[PDB]
Amino acid sequence: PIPPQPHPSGARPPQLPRELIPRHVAIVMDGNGRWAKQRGLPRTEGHKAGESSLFDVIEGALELGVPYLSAYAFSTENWKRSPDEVRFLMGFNRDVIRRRRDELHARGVRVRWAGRPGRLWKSVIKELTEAEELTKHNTKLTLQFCVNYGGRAEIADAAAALARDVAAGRLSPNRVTEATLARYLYHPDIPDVDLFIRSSGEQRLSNFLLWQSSYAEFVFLDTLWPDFDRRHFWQACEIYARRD
Amino acid sequence: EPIPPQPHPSGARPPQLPRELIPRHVAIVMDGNGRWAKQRGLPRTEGHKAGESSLFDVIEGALELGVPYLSAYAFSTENWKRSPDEVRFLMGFNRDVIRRRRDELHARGVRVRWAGRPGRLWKSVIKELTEAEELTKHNTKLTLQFCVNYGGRAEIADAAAALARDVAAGRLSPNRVTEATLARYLYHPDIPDVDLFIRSSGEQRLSNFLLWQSSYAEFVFLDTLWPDFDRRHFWQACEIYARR
Repeated sequence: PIPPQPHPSGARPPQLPRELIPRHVAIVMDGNGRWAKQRGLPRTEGHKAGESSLFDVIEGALELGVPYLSAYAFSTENWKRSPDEVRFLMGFNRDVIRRRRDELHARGVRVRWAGRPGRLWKSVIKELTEAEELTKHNTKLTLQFCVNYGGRAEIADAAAALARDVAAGRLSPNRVTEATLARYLYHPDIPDVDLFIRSSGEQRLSNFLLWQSSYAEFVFLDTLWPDFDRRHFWQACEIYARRD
Repeated sequence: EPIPPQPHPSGARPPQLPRELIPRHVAIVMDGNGRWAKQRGLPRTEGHKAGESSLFDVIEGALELGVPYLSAYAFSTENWKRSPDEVRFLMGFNRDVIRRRRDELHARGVRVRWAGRPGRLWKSVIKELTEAEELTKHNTKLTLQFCVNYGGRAEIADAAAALARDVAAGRLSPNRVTEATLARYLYHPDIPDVDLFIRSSGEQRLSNFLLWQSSYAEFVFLDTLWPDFDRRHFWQACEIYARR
């Protein structure tokens, strides 16, 4: 695997005991809009900046040795936004995956798409699907790239799939437990969230890896997502460690 | 005709908030009983005893302000941090509290709903909870979801299990399983989403409480240890919620 490029600031990963480094970090990447309003830029420029944020945080995860990183790329809540914002976000998240696919393959990043095909463009589904196939043998970092995703939707899809196995006689209805339902999540081999980072001031789960975040530590930072990089990730990991 | 709540000794009055900004459902984790006892050189069990007065004062605060739904995490099934003796005490205690307070609650128009599993709960605990439910079942001023032997994942798994029984019996199609379907099989489907999730102590976690229902909830993390917590802290949390 090609090593991560270090930060322009020359900041280095904190020396933490391996036992206190979170195995799975989840990030809600919010404030792309708010950031643009504050700098008199259009909302689209916030999202553009957010691309570099994610890719820096991925470097931070590789440097520190965090093996699972989940990113809330496109929430089903986005369907409530304007047609023009949704058109931009589809085209953007597609173009980001197409542009950065090869960089991720090289650094040993396994891309897992979590979410529903639903009303996504077929071009978005295609890029995500291909990125999954290309990277499916990598093991250095798993990026759970959550596109058209909701935590309730994932649990409902798990219950639906469980229900099909019950109907077909493959599973008894009296053997339906937490562990049973967990087997039917989108990516059951991905473990629980240890650290849930919410970039901005808004102190909410927002329907993200709901089942998986039940016992997670929450870290609420003030940094809008376009100003977020590996140093804010590292700070959140340090806060996590000090909580032991 | 419900008897009104007793006002606070301090003579503190509920904040004047627009009805639209008062949370419909508040969920509370009651943390710091142990720490509070340690500070006063008392055994951990005395903190829990003190917490009773905290819960009852917060209920008065909910009635004064007009919050119709209040959920309390009285007893988690996963007491993995606690000693066998403290767990044994907490089963008996939550039973004794519901016995001692059911009539006060009946009088103030509080409907008690038990959320949790009969599981390994003593028959005596189930009895007191069940009788409190029956006594109060026509009240409507406040719903107290008293969560005893409860976990968020357990409730979702039990929902999926009940859904699975209906599928096995041919009462329900497995391709008709959606968020709304699964939500009908929760312990109390008529109790709405959590608007405000209050965690009394510094520990910033869901701790597996009303997981499905807290998907879009606002989290408010206070510093107050639970025995020092009363309607004024509840009201502060509702003010923080409104100012959002």
